[PDB]
Amino acid sequence: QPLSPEKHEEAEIAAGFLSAMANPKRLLILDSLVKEEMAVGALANKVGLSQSALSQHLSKLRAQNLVSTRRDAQTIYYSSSSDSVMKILGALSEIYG
Amino acid sequence: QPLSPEKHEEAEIAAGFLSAMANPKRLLILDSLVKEEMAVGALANKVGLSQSALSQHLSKLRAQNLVSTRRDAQTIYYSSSSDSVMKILGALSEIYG
DNA sequence: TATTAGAGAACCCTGAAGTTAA
DNA sequence: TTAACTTCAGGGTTCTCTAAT
Repeated sequence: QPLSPEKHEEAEIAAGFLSAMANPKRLLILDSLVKEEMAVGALANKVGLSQSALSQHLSKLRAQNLVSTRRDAQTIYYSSSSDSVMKILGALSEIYG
Repeated sequence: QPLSPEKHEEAEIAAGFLSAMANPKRLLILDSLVKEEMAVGALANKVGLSQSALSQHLSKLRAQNLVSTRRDAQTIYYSSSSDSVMKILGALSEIYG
C-alpha cells in the first residue's frame, strides 16, 4: 500500500539536503570549509572557480544552512559546523577511501 | 595552492553517486529496494510514480550501479545491495532520528 | 562581495511507441 | 493478441557557468 505523505516530505527534506551537496565543486568547498575557515577569494582559487560562480555555490550552501559566515571588515570568512554534512563526508570517504 | 585535478574528479565521482540518489522519490525507491525485491509496477504504486517515470528513475539508479535485478517472465524484480547506498541511508537516518 | 540575466544543458514529468515474454 | 517494462519525444523547470563596452 502506498507510502504515507510524511515519508514523502521527509524524503523531500533529505533530498533537498543531498541536492545541496550533490555537486563536485560544492563537495570540494564543503570539505575545505568543514576543516578550516577561509576567505572567499582564497576558496575560489583553491577549488578553481571564478568569484561569481563560487558566490552562487556558497549561496546554495547557505540556503540549506550548511555553512556559516563571519565578517572582518571587507572580507567574509566561510566555515561549516552542520554535522549533517560531515556525517555525509564521513560516509563518502568510507566509500572511496 | 589550488586543489589537484584528482580531487576534482573524485569529487565528480562522489557527486555523480550522490546526484543519483538526490531526489525524493529516488530515496523512497532506494530504501524500499535496499532490501526487498519488488516488481517495477509495485514500486510505482508505492512511491506514487507512473510506470514510465519510475522506469526512468530506476535507469538513473542503474546508471550509477545502485540496483540489481532479476527476471521472472515479463516481470522485473529490482533490489539494491549497493552498500554505498545504504551507508548514505545510515547517515540519513542518523541525521533525522 | 553578492546579484542578475542569459545560454546551454540536465532534470523530471506526460503520454505515445518499442521490446520482450506468455 | 495481453502484460510488464522500457525507451522515445515533447516540453516545462532547474542547474551552473559567463558577462556585467
